[PDB]
Amino acid sequence: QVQLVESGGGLVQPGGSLRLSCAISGITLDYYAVGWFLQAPGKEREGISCMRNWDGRTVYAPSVKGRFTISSDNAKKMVYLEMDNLKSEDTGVYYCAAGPLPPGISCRIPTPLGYDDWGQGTQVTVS
Amino acid sequence: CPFDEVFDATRFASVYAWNRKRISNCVLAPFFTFKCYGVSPTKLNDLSFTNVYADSFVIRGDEVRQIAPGQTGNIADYNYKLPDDFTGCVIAWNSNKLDSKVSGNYNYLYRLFRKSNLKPFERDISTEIYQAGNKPCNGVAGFNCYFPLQSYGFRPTYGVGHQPYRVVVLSFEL
Amino acid sequence: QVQLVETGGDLVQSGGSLRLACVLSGVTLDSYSIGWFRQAPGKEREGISYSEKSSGPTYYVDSVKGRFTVSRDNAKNTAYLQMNSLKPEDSGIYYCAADEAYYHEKGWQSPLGWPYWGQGTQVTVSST
Repeated sequence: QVQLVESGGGLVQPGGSLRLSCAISGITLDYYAVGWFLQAPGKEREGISCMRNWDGRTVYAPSVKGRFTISSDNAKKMVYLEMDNLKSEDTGVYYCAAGPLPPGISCRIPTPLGYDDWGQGTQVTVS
Repeated sequence: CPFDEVFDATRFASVYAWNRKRISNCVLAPFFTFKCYGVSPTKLNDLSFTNVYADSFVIRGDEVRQIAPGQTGNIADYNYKLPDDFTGCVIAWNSNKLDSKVSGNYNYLYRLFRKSNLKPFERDISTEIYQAGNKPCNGVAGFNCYFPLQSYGFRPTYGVGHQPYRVVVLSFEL
Repeated sequence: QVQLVETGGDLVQSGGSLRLACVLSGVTLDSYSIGWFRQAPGKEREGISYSEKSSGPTYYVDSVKGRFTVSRDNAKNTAYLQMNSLKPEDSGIYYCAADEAYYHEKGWQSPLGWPYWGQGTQVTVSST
């Protein structure tokens, strides 16, 4: 079965930087998507960045565009989320999710639908 | 009646683009689901009809319950809907050995987003970009702009509820 | 809407008996077919018995044939499952299901076709 385990996170003052990682394993699909979801206090899981595996194309949320960067390694084993210029609005739990995707289709955010495997989550506090 | 062409077909249609075959003027699986609405299955062999329509598609195991009158879910609301007064039978059997690849079988898709629910026996094969936010999409997929179709990506190691299932729905006209 | 509640499970010794009840709520018992299922640890939910609506036939699997019996009480809107001469291999969580469909004799044992389910009741049969 697919396992998505997150690492990184914690407390950071505003304007700082942080990198999360999502160690994926068991995914043998030819076409799938990997995304990062933010569960803010009060709000529900909303996608802020995703990518498809075959060409690496990414789409970001306007809230995080220009500050956050999702990327993958060559071995397709680790998916990172580089957070820059953090602010109070970014505080919450961050999950990485994976799900199938039709060929030649952009990955979907901020919907949680289409992602069948999730991680345990990571608390990121910016204050 | 030429039922062999419907059941023993090499490839089935996606549930969003479900196939219908009209059969008229004519006359088994190991473990399967076979039920009828409006009539007993013992009495269908003794009932004359003018046309019988065979609807065939592929869905997940746990979605078979949605192929029935008065149900809801992604399949019943966005792909294949039966009327409340449905008179017919529903047949579904496991096809994991045929429609599952280790790298993922991408032959079968379902509609994941739609602005409204389907009327009974309505088919929607469009691929217009679905607008989830307040801003228009202009045919460009992205944030709050979804491609409405989604792949199952069947793998042979999935659970029984996630394995692909071939479904046949028989409607009767007389 | 349709609602199922199974009760009656209890710890019983080998060779004993137990009566399971499934109370239908919101709809009429005569207009629904009732099916009983059990789930052993690590195994899937497997069918045991089938009671067709409108005085239809009753079907049982070979493992419980002659020892299990299904009945209906339209006054109490409740379907029963009488289990006699139990064995430790009969243990597990027992569910009831409901469906307005007329099933085939060999097409009801799968749980995937039933839309309405209860919540289960544990039946433990100690060995000797």
